[PDB]
Amino acid sequence: DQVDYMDVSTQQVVSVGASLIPFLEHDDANRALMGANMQRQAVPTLRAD
Amino acid sequence: EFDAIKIALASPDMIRSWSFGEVKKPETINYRTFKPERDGLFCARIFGPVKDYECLCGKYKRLKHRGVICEKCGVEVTQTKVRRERMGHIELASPTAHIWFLKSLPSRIGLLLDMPLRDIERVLYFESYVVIEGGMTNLERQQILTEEQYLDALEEFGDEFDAKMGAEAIQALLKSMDLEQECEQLREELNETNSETKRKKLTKRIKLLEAFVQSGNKPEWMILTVLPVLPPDLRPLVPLDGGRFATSDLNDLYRRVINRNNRLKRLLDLAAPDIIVRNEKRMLQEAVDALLDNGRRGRAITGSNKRPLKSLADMIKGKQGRFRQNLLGKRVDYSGRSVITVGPYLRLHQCGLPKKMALELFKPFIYGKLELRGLATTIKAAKKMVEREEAVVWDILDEVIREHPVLLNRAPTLHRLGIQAFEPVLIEGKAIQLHPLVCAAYNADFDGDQMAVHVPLTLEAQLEARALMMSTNNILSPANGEPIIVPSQDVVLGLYYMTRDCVNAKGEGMVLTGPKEAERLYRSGLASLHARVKVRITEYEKDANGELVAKTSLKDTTVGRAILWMIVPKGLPYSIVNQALGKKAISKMLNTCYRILGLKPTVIFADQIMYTGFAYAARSGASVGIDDMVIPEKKHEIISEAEAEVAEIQEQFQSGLVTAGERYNKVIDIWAAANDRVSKAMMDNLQTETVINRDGQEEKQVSFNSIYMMADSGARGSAAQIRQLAGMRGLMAKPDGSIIETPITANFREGLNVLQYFISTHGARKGLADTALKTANSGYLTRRLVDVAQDLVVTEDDCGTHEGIMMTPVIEGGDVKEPLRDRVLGRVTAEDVLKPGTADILVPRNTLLHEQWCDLLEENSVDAVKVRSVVSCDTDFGVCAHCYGRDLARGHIINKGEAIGVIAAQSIGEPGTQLTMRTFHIGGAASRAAAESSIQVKNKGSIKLSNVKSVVNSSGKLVITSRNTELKLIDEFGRTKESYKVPYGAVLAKGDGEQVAGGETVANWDPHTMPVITEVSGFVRFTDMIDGQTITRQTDELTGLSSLVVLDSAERTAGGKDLRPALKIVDAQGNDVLIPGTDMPAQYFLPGKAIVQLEDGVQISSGDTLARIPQESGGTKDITGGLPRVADLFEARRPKEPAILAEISGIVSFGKETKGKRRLVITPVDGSDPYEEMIPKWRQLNVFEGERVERGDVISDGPEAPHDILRLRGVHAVTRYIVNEVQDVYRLQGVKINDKHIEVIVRQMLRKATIVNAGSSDFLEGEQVEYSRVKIANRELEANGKVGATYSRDLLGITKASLATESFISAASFQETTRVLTEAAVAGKRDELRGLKENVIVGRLIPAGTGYAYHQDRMRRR
RNA sequence: GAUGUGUGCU
DNA sequence: TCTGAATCTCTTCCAGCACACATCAGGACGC
DNA sequence: GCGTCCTTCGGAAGAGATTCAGA
Ligand SMILES: [Mg+2]
Ligand SMILES: [Zn+2]
Ligand SMILES: [Zn+2]
Repeated sequence: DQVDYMDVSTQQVVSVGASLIPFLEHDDANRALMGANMQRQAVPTLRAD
Repeated sequence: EFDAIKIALASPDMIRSWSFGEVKKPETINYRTFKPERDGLFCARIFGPVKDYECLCGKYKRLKHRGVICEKCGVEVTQTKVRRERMGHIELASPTAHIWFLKSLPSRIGLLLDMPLRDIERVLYFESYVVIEGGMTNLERQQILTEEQYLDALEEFGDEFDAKMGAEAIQALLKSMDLEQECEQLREELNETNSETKRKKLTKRIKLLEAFVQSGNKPEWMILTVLPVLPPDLRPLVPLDGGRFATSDLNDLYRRVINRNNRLKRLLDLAAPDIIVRNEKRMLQEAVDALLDNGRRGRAITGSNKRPLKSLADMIKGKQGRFRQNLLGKRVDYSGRSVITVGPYLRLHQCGLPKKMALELFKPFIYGKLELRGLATTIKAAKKMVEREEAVVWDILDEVIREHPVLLNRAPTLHRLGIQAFEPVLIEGKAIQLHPLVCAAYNADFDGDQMAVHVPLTLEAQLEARALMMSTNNILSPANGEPIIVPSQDVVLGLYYMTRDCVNAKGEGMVLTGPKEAERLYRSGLASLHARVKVRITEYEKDANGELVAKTSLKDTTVGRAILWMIVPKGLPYSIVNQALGKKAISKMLNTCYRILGLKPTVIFADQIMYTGFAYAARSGASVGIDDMVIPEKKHEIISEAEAEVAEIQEQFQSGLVTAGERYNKVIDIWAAANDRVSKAMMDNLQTETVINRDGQEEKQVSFNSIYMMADSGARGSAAQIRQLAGMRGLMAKPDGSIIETPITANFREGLNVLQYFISTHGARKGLADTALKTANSGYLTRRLVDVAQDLVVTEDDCGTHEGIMMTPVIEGGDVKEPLRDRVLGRVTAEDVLKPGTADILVPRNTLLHEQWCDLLEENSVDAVKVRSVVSCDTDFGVCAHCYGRDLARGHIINKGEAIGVIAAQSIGEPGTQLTMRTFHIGGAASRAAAESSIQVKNKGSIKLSNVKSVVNSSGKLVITSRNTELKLIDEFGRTKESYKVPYGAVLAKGDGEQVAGGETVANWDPHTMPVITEVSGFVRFTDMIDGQTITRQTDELTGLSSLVVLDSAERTAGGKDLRPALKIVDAQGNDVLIPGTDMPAQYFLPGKAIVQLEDGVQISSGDTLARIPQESGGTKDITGGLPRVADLFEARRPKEPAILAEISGIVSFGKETKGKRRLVITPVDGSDPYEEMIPKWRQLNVFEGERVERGDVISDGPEAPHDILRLRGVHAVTRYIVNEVQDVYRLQGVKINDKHIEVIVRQMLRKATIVNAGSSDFLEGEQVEYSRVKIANRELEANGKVGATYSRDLLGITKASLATESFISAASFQETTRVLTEAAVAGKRDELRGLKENVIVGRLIPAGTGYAYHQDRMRRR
């Protein structure tokens, strides 16, 4: 009864880069940071998959 | 060539002698056909020819006209590289003050003319006058006149007396001053005066005067008359794309100076008005100051877009100057750089160079052999052949790369194992394959890091790489004798899966005829690797004088251990593989192999271990799944218990039982206990959860779970990281160091909330910020440790001393952290140690005691060996081999000529850096203790309480009222086996000297809320505490009870600052009770933030709590929070509240009362008694009116400053204190460092010795001169009948002890280049090039290793 | 050559 | 009211190697 | 186009200058 608001979705705390990591709730947040940065660093391959 | 570097002030005549011309136009290259101007900053006539052996005008063009001077433009034809060797000068129209000798503190001009810096600064910048030659008036020789006072003195004293402003007046003051007469007048005044501040100021000015008069310097040389200019090739103008030119800063500053000088020169000829010419002189002064040291004045001038251009000092000082960027470390040819891969097929002396990189590194070597074999006739043909990469070039490369070791260096070269030499093995690729064993030494994984290749060129360099820097000769860490090429994280997993047993197999009851049979059965698939069979194994032993005698037996082993036995070299017992090998087990195996057999069998054993670990880790498929992280079935019950406890804690706190600084501590403690209980539950559910039949019924065994396998084997993981996977994650730590109030109750096998992840991010960002933002202040520590101990090398073999420090096992709160063996291994003893068969010697005096002697000492159970230390050595300029000990990288005594001061500094300085760059491997876990509250004695024995002042309890027991007490457990034999530090106000369930059963509590207390318990009984009066002024009080009117919290120095009023709240214990009749045995009333002070639950005038007993003091000790206790302490110990910072020690022994009594602070008089029984000490009212005194004290005994309590210890308890006490403190700090993190390095650093901290009396020597009264020189002079004088000079050792921090050395080059290259060079120029110091940094800067062989013999030959040659 | 930004491994 | 103690103010220090990109370099006014 | 020219803001420590107070 005391509540008066609620978060829209579970994705609203993370950014657009850290929200592309599957199973983010199981990684250590240092590994989440490194995964986000490395995912930003990827070069497009010959055939997209 | 040369043997010294002398620095001094530059006279104007000498500056003109340096100059080859006079720059007098502010014009660089004319932005045209690239030729210099007439007499600008670039000039062929002044500095040198632009083109090589070509005249500027176009008259002389070849070497056939060398040496002649042209006539059309007057430029001599010579080599064009003389443009960086011929300086110029600028004839300043007016004198200008040197900013280095004005605004560097203390100002040389300021304490040479005895004027304050403000007055001379206003005089120089034309804002006031100074009275030179006052004459027959009321004006002194240094008086400051403003404009109005100057006009008044002109109108009413318009005689020949003159008073000038600007640098001309200061130069007149300096030139008109006599130095010897002033020095003798100052000596007279110093002998007359008695105040210490005046004495110090006068002796500082006397020292400046003596430095000026002894050297060839003159006072008037600190005011510039001619300003030299840098040679043009050292300030080049590189043409960019187009007609523009590069933005040079020195050229801009020179142009500004020349513009101002020419404008002043023009105004001096046209008789400009006085204000204009004075303003122009001020502008010239500002321009020269900006040229010399920009930014030391008010505003640094900027070139473009608001950035200060660098002056002649900004490019000589700092991290980006000619000292730390181009002299102490340079860029090198024959070097390369690429990423690294594993290539585990290699050997310990091999690496993989890419085939296209070794061709470019060894290119001149290929040229030489191509010309030798005749395939080319010139260098260009061979160059083109190598460029084309023909089929014959690769064979030449193979021939030249055969036994030419290269140096592989990783980017942070923390310790000396970061540079190692490998024999290259050419590979096809672009990545440098690196042997998996040296990855621990390099601290190099294979996740994208690069290593640099360096090619030793000369024969001496190749042999230094093969005999010293070779990776084969680097199997022991130089910090501690533990091996450094240890199998890690895959070889240990292979050797742990191999050497293991489960109770079943393909064949278990079979009995084999040898290890070959076991390997044949495993490979043929007829027996599992974890069987329990009986193999017949022939192990050798060298118990004789080097003879291997075989002993064949039949041992109960496994198949895996029998297979592994085929690689163990002959000479080692079988009881090293007949167990479950982890990482420590095989590290010990390699260590004992090296200590028994030697180096070559150890290296071959390491290679074979790596091969058979990789093979049998591949053959196992030791994967990791999601079902391997078995969640315990009782975690949430432990969660519920702890949350109920926290709810009760909240209900107690809100009622008012505890404050908000104690709720934090208790909730952290209860959640840390719950986390440990959950971790224990999951570990018990993991380690033993393997119910397997014995071929009959069910049986228990150690689990084969993959997570538990790689956690127990020590491969990669621990209890923390594995706990966070299947137990609970726990509670995090903020970047500031504070622990998070709320814990995370989920692991990384279930999910995390949208909020628990947010909580974890605090610790996760703390871990990543800590590295990148606080490894700077740990690289700084090792830099200023290296720069203070760089010049310490082993220069002798034995000084012949019986002195040395005492070594005992360190038991300071638990079990034996380091036994005597670890603290005494490989160090030469100082006296014949006596076993408890006393009056008989056990070891001789000067024996380097190795592992056999350590075993002998432990057999007889010795508790104290007096060992020789570095700090107590008697050598001069270095240490002897016996006073240092073992090399710790090889199993022998330290060789003469070894740079031990750099090895010590690196060894101390890079566990901190490495472990602060690895704080995020635990994520962001709190890693704090559980705040143990009671003492549970595990062993059996009696108790001995040291330095205890205890009284009785209301129940009759003992309560401790002493600060530095220690509860030590002594067994039935008489040796100490356990020790504990009990705190103030802790009750005792048992006493001293009584035998305690093993496993019961003795001392109980509260981990927080230290009490102020009394020792007598009576009523208590609230003395000097009134509401609002010194106490914050709140009263519950329902109960009528008051709970006042005395404020700290922060919120206390300034008027009530002298009010001291305390509790006077009084009896019924208003009389002051007495402390038993003394006559002082029981007055007990209360510090800030203290709460008292008692009312005013309540009867009490003996030994009860009157007030409570919260502790608020909250920290993550990593190596990041915990290493400003090492910096404080090494810099010798005095603590906030020093413990008052006794300066002189004797009877202690009090004299006069309340001189603001209490007075204490110590009177000896025989000698003089002149000593009185001012004790502040802050701390009580542990001594009374009728006791006996010795020097070093503590009058008060608190942290000991490491200067009183030095000056009272001696050198051994202070070095032992520093060693113990640093060792405790490092050992808290698991760091293992031998104490030789800390002793070396302490010795380097102990090199200054203030003279007490001159004696027959030539030293002064209170001069601070090097201790080595004092010892040499005293030993030389005591040879004759003369009496030596008495001194007093000084302790300086690692910064001051490096900045106050005798060589100004090392001090200038370390820190404060301007301040060091200013003092060196004033004093006229002369460097002797004696250390290692000096010879590195100069460009010679260091007098440390292979250059030590050459330097000895050169020194004894002259 | 110096700045400014981004990045990699410690 | 002279001289240690305390406070105020100025100064110097803040890890290592490497890679990529762009921008600057007098720009205002006379000619 | 050629061409001569004239902001503030961290933070611990140490030294050296004032400034206090206290006998
Ligand atoms: Mg790495
Ligand atoms: Zn010429
Ligand atoms: Zn010695």
